[PDB]
Amino acid sequence: DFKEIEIILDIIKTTREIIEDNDNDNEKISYHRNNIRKSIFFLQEELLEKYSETVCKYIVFPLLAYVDEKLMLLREKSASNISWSLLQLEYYDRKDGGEYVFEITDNILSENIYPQICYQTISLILHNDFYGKYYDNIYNHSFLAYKKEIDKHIE
Ligand SMILES: [Au+]
Ligand SMILES: [Au+]
Ligand SMILES: [Au+]
Ligand SMILES: [Au+]
Ligand SMILES: [Au+]
Ligand SMILES: [Au+]
Ligand code: NA
Repeated sequence: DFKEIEIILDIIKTTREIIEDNDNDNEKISYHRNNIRKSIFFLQEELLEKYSETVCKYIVFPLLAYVDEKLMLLREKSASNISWSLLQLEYYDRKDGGEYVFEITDNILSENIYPQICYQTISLILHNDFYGKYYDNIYNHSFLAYKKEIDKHIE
Protein backbone atom coordinates (compact mmCIF):
# COMPACT_ATOMS: atom_id res chain seq x y z
CA ASP A 1 0.00 0.00 0.00
CA PHE A 2 1.12 3.67 0.79
CA LYS A 3 0.61 6.60 3.19
CA GLU A 4 3.72 7.59 1.19
CA ILE A 5 2.05 8.19 -2.14
CA GLU A 6 -0.63 10.21 -0.42
CA ILE A 7 2.19 12.43 1.01
CA ILE A 8 3.93 12.61 -2.38
CA LEU A 9 0.74 13.56 -4.24
CA ASP A 10 0.02 16.15 -1.60
CA ILE A 11 3.49 17.68 -1.88
CA ILE A 12 2.97 17.81 -5.64
CA LYS A 13 -0.56 19.20 -5.35
CA THR A 14 0.30 21.99 -2.91
CA THR A 15 3.29 23.00 -5.12
CA ARG A 16 1.18 23.32 -8.28
CA GLU A 17 -1.25 25.51 -6.22
CA ILE A 18 1.65 27.82 -5.26
CA ILE A 19 2.69 28.41 -8.89
CA GLU A 20 -0.91 28.87 -10.19
CA ASP A 21 -1.51 31.55 -7.52
CA ASN A 22 -1.07 35.14 -8.72
CA ASP A 23 0.28 36.77 -5.56
CA ASN A 24 2.54 35.08 -3.12
CA ASP A 25 4.59 37.11 -0.73
CA ASN A 26 7.69 35.55 0.82
CA GLU A 27 5.48 34.79 3.85
CA LYS A 28 3.33 32.31 1.98
CA ILE A 29 6.22 30.63 0.11
CA SER A 30 8.07 30.22 3.36
CA TYR A 31 5.01 28.76 5.02
CA HIS A 32 4.86 26.34 2.06
CA ARG A 33 8.52 25.37 2.25
CA ASN A 34 8.12 24.45 5.92
CA ASN A 35 5.00 22.34 5.24
CA ILE A 36 6.91 20.44 2.64
CA ARG A 37 9.71 19.88 5.21
CA LYS A 38 7.19 18.51 7.71
CA SER A 39 5.80 16.17 5.06
CA ILE A 40 9.20 14.96 3.94
CA PHE A 41 10.01 13.81 7.48
CA PHE A 42 6.77 11.77 7.67
CA LEU A 43 7.56 10.51 4.19
CA GLN A 44 11.05 9.37 5.27
CA GLU A 45 9.69 7.89 8.50
CA GLU A 46 7.19 5.83 6.57
CA LEU A 47 9.97 4.77 4.13
CA LEU A 48 12.76 3.82 6.51
CA GLU A 49 10.49 1.28 8.21
CA LYS A 50 10.56 -0.94 5.09
CA TYR A 51 13.40 0.28 2.87
CA SER A 52 17.18 1.08 2.62
CA GLU A 53 18.71 4.59 2.96
CA THR A 54 19.51 4.49 -0.73
CA VAL A 55 15.90 3.84 -1.55
CA CYS A 56 14.70 6.79 0.54
CA LYS A 57 17.19 8.95 -1.23
CA TYR A 58 15.94 7.64 -4.58
CA ILE A 59 12.50 8.76 -3.62
CA VAL A 60 13.03 11.92 -1.57
CA PHE A 61 15.75 13.54 -3.66
CA PRO A 62 13.71 13.72 -6.92
CA LEU A 63 10.80 15.13 -4.88
CA LEU A 64 12.94 17.93 -3.47
CA ALA A 65 14.36 18.54 -6.96
CA TYR A 66 10.85 18.73 -8.42
CA VAL A 67 9.92 21.37 -5.82
CA ASP A 68 13.13 23.41 -6.28
CA GLU A 69 12.78 23.43 -10.04
CA LYS A 70 9.23 24.85 -9.96
CA LEU A 71 9.87 27.37 -7.21
CA MET A 72 13.01 28.52 -9.00
CA LEU A 73 10.88 29.07 -12.10
CA LEU A 74 8.32 31.01 -10.16
CA ARG A 75 10.96 33.05 -8.45
CA GLU A 76 12.41 34.10 -11.83
CA LYS A 77 9.15 34.93 -13.56
CA SER A 78 7.72 36.64 -10.41
CA ALA A 79 7.18 40.44 -10.29
CA SER A 80 7.53 40.34 -6.47
CA ASN A 81 11.13 39.59 -5.34
CA ILE A 82 10.49 36.21 -3.65
CA SER A 83 13.30 34.09 -2.22
CA TRP A 84 13.90 30.33 -2.34
CA SER A 85 16.62 28.34 -0.62
CA LEU A 86 17.18 24.96 -2.34
CA LEU A 87 15.75 22.00 -0.47
CA GLN A 88 18.18 19.76 -2.26
CA LEU A 89 20.94 21.85 -0.65
CA GLU A 90 19.19 21.61 2.70
CA TYR A 91 18.80 17.78 2.60
CA TYR A 92 21.80 16.63 0.53
CA ASP A 93 24.23 19.59 0.07
CA ARG A 94 24.07 19.43 -3.68
CA LYS A 95 22.39 21.64 -6.28
CA ASP A 96 22.79 19.57 -9.49
CA GLY A 97 19.41 17.78 -9.26
CA GLY A 98 18.58 18.75 -12.84
CA GLU A 99 21.13 16.03 -13.57
CA TYR A 100 20.87 13.84 -10.48
CA VAL A 101 17.25 12.94 -11.01
CA PHE A 102 18.41 11.23 -14.20
CA GLU A 103 21.32 9.37 -12.60
CA ILE A 104 18.82 8.03 -10.02
CA THR A 105 16.45 7.22 -12.85
CA ASP A 106 19.20 5.41 -14.80
CA ASN A 107 20.08 3.40 -11.66
CA ILE A 108 16.48 2.53 -11.05
CA LEU A 109 16.30 1.26 -14.65
CA SER A 110 19.80 -0.42 -15.02
CA GLU A 111 21.08 -1.43 -11.56
CA ASN A 112 18.19 -3.55 -10.08
CA ILE A 113 14.46 -4.04 -9.59
CA TYR A 114 13.76 -1.57 -6.76
CA PRO A 115 10.44 -1.30 -4.93
CA GLN A 116 7.63 -0.09 -7.07
CA ILE A 117 7.44 3.22 -5.20
CA CYS A 118 10.75 4.37 -6.83
CA TYR A 119 9.27 3.99 -10.30
CA GLN A 120 5.96 5.61 -9.27
CA THR A 121 7.79 8.64 -7.82
CA ILE A 122 9.91 9.41 -10.86
CA SER A 123 6.82 8.75 -13.01
CA LEU A 124 4.76 11.26 -11.04
CA ILE A 125 7.34 14.02 -11.19
CA LEU A 126 7.77 13.43 -14.94
CA HIS A 127 3.95 13.45 -15.52
CA ASN A 128 4.18 16.90 -13.84
CA ASP A 129 6.74 18.42 -16.15
CA PHE A 130 9.96 18.07 -14.24
CA TYR A 131 12.55 18.74 -16.94
CA GLY A 132 15.81 19.05 -15.06
CA LYS A 133 18.67 19.23 -17.57
CA TYR A 134 16.22 18.99 -20.53
CA TYR A 135 14.33 22.27 -19.76
CA ASP A 136 15.46 23.58 -23.14
CA ASN A 137 14.91 20.28 -25.03
CA ILE A 138 11.59 18.57 -24.16
CA TYR A 139 12.08 16.12 -27.06
CA ASN A 140 15.58 15.01 -26.23
CA HIS A 141 15.64 11.24 -27.07
CA SER A 142 17.18 10.25 -23.71
CA PHE A 143 14.46 12.31 -21.97
CA LEU A 144 11.70 10.62 -23.94
CA ALA A 145 13.37 7.23 -23.30
CA TYR A 146 13.23 7.84 -19.53
CA LYS A 147 9.54 8.66 -19.60
CA LYS A 148 8.62 5.56 -21.71
CA GLU A 149 10.94 3.27 -19.74
CA ILE A 150 9.90 4.16 -16.15
CA ASP A 151 6.18 4.04 -17.09
CA LYS A 152 6.66 0.46 -18.34
CA HIS A 153 7.48 -0.41 -14.73
CA ILE A 154 4.08 0.70 -13.33
CA GLU A 155 0.50 -0.83 -13.49
AU1 LIG B 1 15.51 8.48 4.79
AU1 LIG C 1 14.29 -2.37 -16.19
AU1 LIG D 1 1.34 12.81 -17.80
AU1 LIG E 1 2.27 9.11 -18.90
AU1 LIG F 1 17.17 5.15 -28.03
AU1 LIG G 1 9.90 -2.47 -11.71
NA1 NA H 1 25.86 25.43 1.11
